Amino acid sequence: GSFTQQPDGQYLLKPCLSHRERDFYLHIKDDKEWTGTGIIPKFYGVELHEFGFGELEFIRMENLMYKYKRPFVLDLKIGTQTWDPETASSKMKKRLVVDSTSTTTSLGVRFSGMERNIGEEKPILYSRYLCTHEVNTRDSLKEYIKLFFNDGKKYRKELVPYFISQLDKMIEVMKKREYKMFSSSVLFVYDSTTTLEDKKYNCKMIDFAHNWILSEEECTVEDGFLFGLNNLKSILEDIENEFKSL
Ligand SMILES: O=P(O)(O)O[C@H]1[C@H](OP(=O)(O)O)[C@@H](OP(=O)(O)O)[C@H](OP(=O)(O)O)[C@@H](OP(=O)(O)O)[C@H]1OP(=O)(O)O
Ligand SMILES: Nc1ncnc2c1ncn2[C@@H]1O[C@H](COP(=O)(O)OP(=O)(O)OP(=O)(O)O)[C@@H](O)[C@H]1O
Ligand SMILES: [Mg+2]
Ligand SMILES: [Mg+2]
Repeated sequence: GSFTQQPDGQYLLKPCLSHRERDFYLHIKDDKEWTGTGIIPKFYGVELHEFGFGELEFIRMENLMYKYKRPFVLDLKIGTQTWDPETASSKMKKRLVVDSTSTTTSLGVRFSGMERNIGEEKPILYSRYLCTHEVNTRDSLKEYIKLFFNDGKKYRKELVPYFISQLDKMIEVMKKREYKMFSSSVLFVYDSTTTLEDKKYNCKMIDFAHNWILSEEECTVEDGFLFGLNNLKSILEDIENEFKSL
């Protein structure tokens, strides 16, 4: 909500509305395990740009859908809760209900919006709010992720291994227990006009406004992040299995 949410320019220049996202990117900046692994957007740096009477800090990162012709986008919110120690009390009844009535508390992952461009664009939009009704079980989440891989003509089964490979790299780094992340997402994207060789597909962790750096501060509550990644990987592996019957 801090910028118009739509992706054929090179960058995203995201405003720093608090310290957390910028501190996270700065903290992982020299760690090849975060920056050489391709699991978060390429981070260009924190920059000041004129704003108001002075300057506002922004994060400059890559636009993951740069030059995508027919973008497919799926945002999956990770964790067994989406509130954190700083969440405003006026938001908490809703946060608790949405967490318990989606797949968040059970799986540590939930559907959080999709866009499919099947030739008749403007594209088909799938509301993030579907998580508490249409996409409120493991089975239905699996179905909606399959729909992500449906380009309007066929299931892009050949892309699924990439996505699992990305989740593995995420799992490997998130076993280290150095950060807790709340309301962060794994963003799946591809251009349906892509071939495997074009590499116009991507799977990245995003949205670090509620990240806690455990070597610098206390965060007692659990995020269930690794649990969610493992469940999501399990769903993708089931999908690989299911796509062989095609
Ligand atoms: O009031 P909250 O419970 O935090 O609800 C918000 C919020 O919507 P409203 O401002 O309309 O209530 C968001 O926008 P901001 O206020 O943070 O700008 C939005 O974030 P996005 O605009 O980035 O989508 C978001 O949705 P989400 O974080 O799920 O994408 C959503 O939370 P809910 O989706 O749970 O209503
Ligand atoms: N690097 C990126 N490349 C392409 N799309 C992105 C990128 N980062 C985010 N997006 C898209 O923009 C949406 C919003 O991004 P994000 O949630 O990071 O920011 P925000 O909603 O403005 O602020 P907050 O961090 O407070 O939620 C995402 O759901 C995703 O669809
Ligand atoms: Mg937001
Ligand atoms: Mg957010």
